[PDB]
Amino acid sequence: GISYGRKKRRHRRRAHQ
RNA sequence: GGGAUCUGUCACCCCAUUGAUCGCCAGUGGCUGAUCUGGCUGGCUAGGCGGGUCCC
Repeated sequence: GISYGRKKRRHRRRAHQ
């Protein structure tokens, strides 16, 4: 029906770790 | 071999596409599926692997 996430269109951000 | 730190690599969450590009649909809303940037002053005693350093 509806996704749990509010938007969930961008993620991944830890290249520098 | 273990622990800590850094880097690289592999995933997740939130916000911005009235930030840019591609694809589908449509008169402008939705979809991250890919890449980049900003917020790590955000969550790594939240995870795995490799290398360097230090310690044992």
